[PDB]
Amino acid sequence: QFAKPEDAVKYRQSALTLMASHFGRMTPVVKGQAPYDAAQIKANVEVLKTLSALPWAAFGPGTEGGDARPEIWSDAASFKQKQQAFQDNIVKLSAAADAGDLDKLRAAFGDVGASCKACHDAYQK
Amino acid sequence: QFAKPEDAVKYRQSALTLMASHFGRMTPVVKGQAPYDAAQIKANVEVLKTLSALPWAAFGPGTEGGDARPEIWSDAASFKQKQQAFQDNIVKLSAAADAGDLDKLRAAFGDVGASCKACHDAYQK
Ligand code: HEC
Ligand code: HEC
Repeated sequence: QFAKPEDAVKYRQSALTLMASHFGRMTPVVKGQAPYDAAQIKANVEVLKTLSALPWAAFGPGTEGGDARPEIWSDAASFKQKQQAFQDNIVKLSAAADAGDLDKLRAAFGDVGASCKACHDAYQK
Repeated sequence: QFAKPEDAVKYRQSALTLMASHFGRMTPVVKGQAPYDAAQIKANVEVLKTLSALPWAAFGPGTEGGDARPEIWSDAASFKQKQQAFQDNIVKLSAAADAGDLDKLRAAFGDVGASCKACHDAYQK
């Protein structure tokens, strides 16, 4: 869907920005600093679910650039495992949000955040 | 969800970028230049649906900035009608995509695009 490789870079950065907002905005809720409204969080995690599937198709072949480390493409398969692991952790977060259980949400949220960091540590400059 | 007003600006620009990609990538399909796969389009329009609800909450009070014209806030209510009209046109597009009818998709797509332009004409610098 990208006319030039920089279009893919702009798309993925935008997706990751939105992901970060939908993930990070829950931090005060998981910490108990903002109230826990189960319906609010369920809705938000549904948006995060959708968003969290979007960046990976914009690291296609030939889309080298941005703050991506070249190893996204030089070890594409390690990168792929890290995206699928992250998405699997999003499934656990969705289940916790659908259950309406703050303890489960806290645990899942930490799992998701660890998965973000693991990919950054290897693939972000 | 924004620590400072510029955070809202970055969020909305990112949402609108993603919206534009999910909308514009269908152009060759509606023009007949790329094949029409009803399941492909149905899935894509579901993503566009989700995305199309996201920018408006990031034009909150006090989030003046970006390439937004000041009138988004000085006539907030005209801006609001234009967002709700755009979202209503997204509903028609979703219905066309769910029906799997290329003629209906073409008509809805044109309706949506006209709604994008109508808002830009009044509110984008
Ligand atoms: C499987 C790999 C991977 C996962 C998982 C991942 N990221 Fe990243 N992230 C990247 C890469 C690669 C970049 C740099 C992209 C670029 O500049 O081309 C990035 C960039 C970003 C950016 C900056 C985008 C910009 O505007 O330039 C943010 C914000 C971000 N990530 C947040 C997150 C959050 C929050 C999570 C987890 C909820 C997450 N990421 C999970 C790989 C990942
Ligand atoms: C109800 C108003 C409204 C509608 C509807 C709307 N836009 Fe916009 N658009 C804006 C405003 C306001 C900006 C500038 C936002 C800013 O810079 O703060 C903008 C900016 C953009 C940008 C640039 C974002 C960036 O990276 O800075 C793109 C791309 C875009 N719009 C595409 C679209 C498409 C495609 C549609 C329809 C599918 C659409 N817009 C519908 C109001 C709207």
